Amino acid sequence: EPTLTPDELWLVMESYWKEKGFVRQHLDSYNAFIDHGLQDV
Repeated sequence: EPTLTPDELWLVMESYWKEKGFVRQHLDSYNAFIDHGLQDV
């Protein structure tokens, strides 16, 4: 079978950055500080 191509793998990786953004590390971790950060101190 024509295994995939080097062209269908573009479309899989294209959906990775239009679902979740590029600034993930700041935004996602800070979101947990508002929910579960303040109550534990």
